[PDB]
Amino acid sequence: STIEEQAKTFLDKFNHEAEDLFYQSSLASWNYNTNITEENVQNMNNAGDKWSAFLKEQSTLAQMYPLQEIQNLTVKLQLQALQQNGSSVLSEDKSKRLNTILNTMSTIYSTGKVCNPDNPQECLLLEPGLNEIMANSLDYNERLWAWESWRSEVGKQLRPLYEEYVVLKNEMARANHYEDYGDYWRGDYEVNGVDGYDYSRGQLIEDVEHTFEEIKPLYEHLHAYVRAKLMNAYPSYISPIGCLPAHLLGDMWGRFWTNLYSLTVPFGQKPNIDVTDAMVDQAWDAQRIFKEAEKFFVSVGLPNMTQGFWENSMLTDPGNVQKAVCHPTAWDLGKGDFRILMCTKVTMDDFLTAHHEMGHIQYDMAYAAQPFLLRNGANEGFHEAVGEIMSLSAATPKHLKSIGLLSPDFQEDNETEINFLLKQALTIVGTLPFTYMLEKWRWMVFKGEIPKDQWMKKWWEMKREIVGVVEPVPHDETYCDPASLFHVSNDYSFIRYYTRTLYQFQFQEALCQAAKHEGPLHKCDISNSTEAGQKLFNMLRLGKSEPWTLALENVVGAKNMNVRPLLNYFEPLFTWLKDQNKNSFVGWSTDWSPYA
Amino acid sequence: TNLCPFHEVFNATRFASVYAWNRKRISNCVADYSVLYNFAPFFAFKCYGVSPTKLNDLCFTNVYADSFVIRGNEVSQIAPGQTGNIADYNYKLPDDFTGCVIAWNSNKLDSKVSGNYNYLYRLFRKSKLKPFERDISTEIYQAGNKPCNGVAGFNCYFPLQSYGFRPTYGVGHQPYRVVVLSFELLHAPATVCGP
Ligand SMILES: *[C@@H]1O[C@H](CO[C@@H]2O[C@@H](C)[C@@H](O)[C@@H](O)[C@@H]2O)[C@@H](O[C@@H]2O[C@H](CO)[C@@H](O)[C@H](O)[C@H]2NC(C)=O)[C@H](O)[C@H]1NC(C)=O
Ligand SMILES: *[C@@H]1O[C@H](CO)[C@@H](O[C@@H]2O[C@H](CO)[C@@H](O)[C@H](O)[C@H]2NC(C)=O)[C@H](O)[C@H]1NC(C)=O
Ligand SMILES: *[C@@H]1O[C@H](CO)[C@@H](O)[C@H](O)[C@H]1NC(C)=O
Ligand SMILES: *[C@@H]1O[C@H](CO)[C@@H](O)[C@H](O)[C@H]1NC(C)=O
Ligand SMILES: *[C@@H]1O[C@H](CO)[C@@H](O)[C@H](O)[C@H]1NC(C)=O
Ligand SMILES: [Zn+2]
Repeated sequence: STIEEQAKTFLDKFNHEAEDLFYQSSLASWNYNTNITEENVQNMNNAGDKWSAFLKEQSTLAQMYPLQEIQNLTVKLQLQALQQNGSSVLSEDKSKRLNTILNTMSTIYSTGKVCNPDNPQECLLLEPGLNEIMANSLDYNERLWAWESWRSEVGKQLRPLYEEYVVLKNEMARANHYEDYGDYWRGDYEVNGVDGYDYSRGQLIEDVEHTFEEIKPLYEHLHAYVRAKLMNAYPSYISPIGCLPAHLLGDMWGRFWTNLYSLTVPFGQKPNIDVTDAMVDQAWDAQRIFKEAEKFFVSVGLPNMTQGFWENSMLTDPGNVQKAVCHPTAWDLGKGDFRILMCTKVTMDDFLTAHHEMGHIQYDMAYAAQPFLLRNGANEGFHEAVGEIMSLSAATPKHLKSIGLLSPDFQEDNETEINFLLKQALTIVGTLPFTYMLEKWRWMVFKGEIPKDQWMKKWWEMKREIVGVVEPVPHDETYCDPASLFHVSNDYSFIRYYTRTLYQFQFQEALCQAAKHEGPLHKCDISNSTEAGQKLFNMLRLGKSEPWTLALENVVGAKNMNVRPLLNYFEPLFTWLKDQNKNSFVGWSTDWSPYA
Repeated sequence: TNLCPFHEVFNATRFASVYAWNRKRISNCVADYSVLYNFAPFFAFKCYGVSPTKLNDLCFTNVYADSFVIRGNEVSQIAPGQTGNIADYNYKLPDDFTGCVIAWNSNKLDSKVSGNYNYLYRLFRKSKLKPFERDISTEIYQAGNKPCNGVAGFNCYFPLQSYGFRPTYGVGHQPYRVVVLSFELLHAPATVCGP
């Protein structure tokens, strides 16, 4: 009886108990999120309690099997996931303190509110009040007030909590034999023991930085064009060579520039292709939308939805008294149960979201035959990248023509194609410097390269330098502006949004290559191409069972994340932006600020 | 004269757990195998060494009807020369199996919202089963090199596990009732026939 076969059998027991316990927790969560009551909350927490207690008990028992003694990589992967799910590494006192801090920062972010200077009785939360100002208001002062009030009132509360959060999370990471908590987070991309597919944690920093350099030309021209347009609308507020003020970017942080489209639209005379009207004309409902999405995946060779999908899913708002959490999510409860929760309205926005979420289900169904512990995307960016490329193909005018929502009358001129790519670039491209710069700051703080008395000093040096964005009001070290974003104060890694963005265009270029698409990559639809469906499926069925480098290769033929397909997607806009910025200053100066 | 009691086997209120499968000896009756064409799904109906079309053309010394419940993915294991948890540890057919295997979906009967833990199966055993062997022991399986003392602990597991059937499981995890008709051919009067 070797210590490998004892671990084979320990995983046997674990899987069978876990699928049963995870199912009860997943279904209790489903009943609350679809029928909000005081009772369903009780069951959701009770089942969640027994699932967490089962895992903590199994992490302790899994740590009794020395990982080094196992030749089998599949077994070693499964035990490793069970052992690193152990934060039974700090003392019970610090473990309790860290959770308390995590709950306090979460409560402040979700319940903190600011009140209007005129009327100390009209107050606003982040969602829905402050976000409404940041996405819709064109008034400089109203945007400035909401931006500063959130940071100076809620952010200052979070500053001492984050300082203790950094300390304890670092103690947790060091005792787990990582350099720091940032090193811990980078472990999601680590690969060991497989020659030619290994990947170190330090390598991720170098590959993020190497790929980001190739993004800078496209970003600097997008930044120049956006600044030039914004300067026309705000002549007294924006310098032609300075950074963009942080409160004029479309949301509370400038994570996305989507809401700048109205002021930056290249050719505002043309429409956006919106088939919402045609869908209502032909009397579509949510059933038709998901039937169409199911048809799309069948056309590439993927299986159709299970019978339980149509029975157990919630594809419309139940309305009336029964409330539900309407955030569109795809559920993989296990034991063959796959569901989509979505309060679908008959809109083009929700029609695309259906293809995105059903893409998640296809990934869930494809690796369903793997062991329970390997039923996930190859890394944190894979699952979201798969969902994004489905809405890419379903949105193209070719697909919209074939399914009868866009008549052959509509001719695609080169100007709607530039309007489309500009709108895409505002979301997809504008977030990349933001995402990179934020996670770089967090990585440096955990590594100890930024002392506490220079946190907000370095945060705004890096905002000006990397993102080309300047704070409208000076902030001392009583602020904590990163913590004013959900992912920072709610303890989530952020680099996943950078890597996923690069994966999705790597996937799409490969799938369009298999689909024999001729023309610009942004016009591609992989519908009716079973080679593309087969090429994607070979990665989907892997889950976590193989290194993400190898799973990436089974689609795109390369072992590492690459930025060239992203530039290929946006090349038509890039040539237009360079043309547009002919008589404009490209780049920015870090010393200009709107507060003189 | 008197019809074989196939209703008693197929229409039983509750089937046996596969680890403790049920055997009913059929003898001295007229066999209207035809009446089996009930439980319409008959998700599987596969015969071996014999063909279903006009099964009434035969005469055997004895018939054994084995009945149990498994889940959908494991129905394929009820076949000669198969492998897996069910075929290795619960119910093994011989290589030259002479008979039929009938299985149908009983999700309406054997599933509960709170989970039906009535039906169990054997998860660990020191060795494989011989054909038509049955192990009903509840002795703690020993995985380590240390003795278990009749109680489960580290490297010591209760050998029998539950399916926990719920009605919303996928088809693969839903419960299926299975009947295995074995046909015995010995040197004896062969007293099981019937037109
Ligand atoms: C330990 O794992 C839990 C649960 O992860 C589950 O088990 C995995 C093996 C895999 O099957 C996952 O898909 C499962 O969800 C982690 O808890 C989750 O935490 C995230 C955010 O931190 C939260 O959104 C989820 O709701 C949690 N899961 C559940 C079921 O509620 C937990 O973070 C892990 N702990 C450590 C220290 O890594
Ligand atoms: C690692 O172990 C797994 C089993 O956990 C091996 O995969 C199995 O290999 C056996 C061969 O004895 C087959 O019967 C199974 O069908 C395989 N799959 C599963 C899920 O068990 C795998 O080959 C082993 N790898 C190495 C390098 O030994
Ligand atoms: C929602 O839950 C309540 C009990 O809290 C129940 O009365 C109601 O029927 C449920 N509705 C649905 C659709 O399940
Ligand atoms: C779709 O689902 C049905 C369900 O009965 C199945 O039979 C069929 O093979 C699936 N695929 C297609 C292309 O219809
Ligand atoms: C579209 O094409 C015409 C010529 O066909 C050209 O003059 C025009 O500049 C093009 N538009 C863009 C945005 O390049
Ligand atoms: Zn998604």
